[PDB]
Amino acid sequence: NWFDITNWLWYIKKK
Amino acid sequence: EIVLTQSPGTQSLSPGERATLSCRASQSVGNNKLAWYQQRPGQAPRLLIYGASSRPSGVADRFSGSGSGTDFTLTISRLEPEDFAVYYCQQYGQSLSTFGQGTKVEVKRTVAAPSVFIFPPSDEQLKSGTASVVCLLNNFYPREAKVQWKVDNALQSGNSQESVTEQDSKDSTYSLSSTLTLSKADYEKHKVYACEVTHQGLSSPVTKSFNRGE
Amino acid sequence: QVQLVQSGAEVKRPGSSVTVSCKASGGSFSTYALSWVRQAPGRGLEWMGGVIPLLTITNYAPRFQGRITITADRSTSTAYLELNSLRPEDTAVYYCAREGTTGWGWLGKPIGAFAHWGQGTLVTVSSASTKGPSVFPLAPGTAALGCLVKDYFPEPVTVSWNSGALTSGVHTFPAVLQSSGLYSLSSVVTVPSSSLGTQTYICNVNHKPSNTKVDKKVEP
Ligand SMILES: O=P(O)(O)OC[C@H](O)CO
Ligand SMILES: O=P(O)(O)OC[C@H](O)CO
Ligand SMILES: [NH3+]C1CCCCC1
Ligand SMILES: [NH3+]C1CCCCC1
Ligand SMILES: [NH3+]C1CCCCC1
Repeated sequence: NWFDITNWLWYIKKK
Repeated sequence: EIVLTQSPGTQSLSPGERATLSCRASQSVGNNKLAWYQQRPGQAPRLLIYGASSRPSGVADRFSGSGSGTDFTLTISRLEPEDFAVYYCQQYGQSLSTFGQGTKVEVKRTVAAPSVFIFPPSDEQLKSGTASVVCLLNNFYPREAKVQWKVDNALQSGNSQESVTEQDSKDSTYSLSSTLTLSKADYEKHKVYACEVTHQGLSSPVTKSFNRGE
Repeated sequence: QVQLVQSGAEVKRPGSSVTVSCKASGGSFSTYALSWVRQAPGRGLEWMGGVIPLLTITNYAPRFQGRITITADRSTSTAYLELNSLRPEDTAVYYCAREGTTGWGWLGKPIGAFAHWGQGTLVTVSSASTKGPSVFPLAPGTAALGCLVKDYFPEPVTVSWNSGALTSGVHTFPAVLQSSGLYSLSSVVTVPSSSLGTQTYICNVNHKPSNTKVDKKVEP
């Protein structure tokens, strides 16, 4: 889901 | 593609009443990725609910979302005057996002028959070579109304256009205007111009008419 | 706070291409999803597609795949919608919309749903040229009177009565699109019959694109 991509971007900026 | 169905497309409700709006999906919506938006005429949509039940800060808590899978509901606990508006559901559980067709929540009030008025073309317009005949249906409820034009008792087709106001913010009625357009030459071929109106508030059709040149 | 500001209304010829722009301020431009949504006159919302600027990844609705391009310019925080081969059915208000975020501020976890909307851009697909309206009287218990604002292009016109002093009982109708491709609009008001002799009613019509500014006295 394209809609999920920015959630992962957000997550990998955290860690 | 997930098809979202919002039925009915209109709900007539009283101020202070509870509203429940349904959104049904043709297949399960992944991760409850279902949102609700409000839209008032002339404004951009506004997000009310996301993720089926989450409410952004600033959104009134009289709006609540519930449901899962294919069955979703927007509940408005108590309708305020500003809550009469159009509501859309939206799914974003697939890369192809889709909207429901929208449900208009409008103000229920007592039945009001249209007051009907007919206007011949102005002398000023006739000088230009065209004739516009206007029929006004004023301050009626509910919204469903019909106008037919008759010219020397001949039913007209294809030479009229109409439009309808938004629900009046004060008295919750609608008005409708219909315009019959003819060339001057064709207008002058006929005598009786009539508009015939039907509405729930009328037991029989109302006709307003004039004789050209009287 | 996130703010989306779109380019202004535009008239486009059938077959042409339109570019609509959406300039963002606040929040993060590159790491949140920006979509385009349109609304044809009197119809519902339709999602067209979106872009994630950092990754230059687009996502188009199948019914627009091959006819649209969405791009993002990080240097100006501006997103663009191109729609090609325009037809009358493409006449619509086009909105840009950015997904919301959770928590305080505007740099939190994205929510996918569209929290932030531009003001919309009206795209009118038409072969018509700018034209000012004629303003004709609708000559008058209760009496009704009004003005017929006929044959103008493009939208909009505005109407007031008695320079804004008269608003009670006024109904100004949505414009209709005539077979000529020009618009027509009617505005009416109901007043006491007795007032017809002892009170003047004037409709104030404004069509900015043609600089038509008419104050029409309406009498029996
Ligand atoms: O793309 P970012 O994360 O560098 O942020 C862009 C600014 O928000 C400009 O709107
Ligand atoms: O508009 P898109 O998504 O098809 O992108 C165009 C490509 O980047 C050009 O190769
Ligand atoms: N370093 C960060 C840059 C943007 C994407 C997430 C990671
Ligand atoms: N019933 C819907 C019709 C089109 C959009 C508004 C509501
Ligand atoms: N400013 C440009 C962005 C999209 C392509 C054409 C215009």
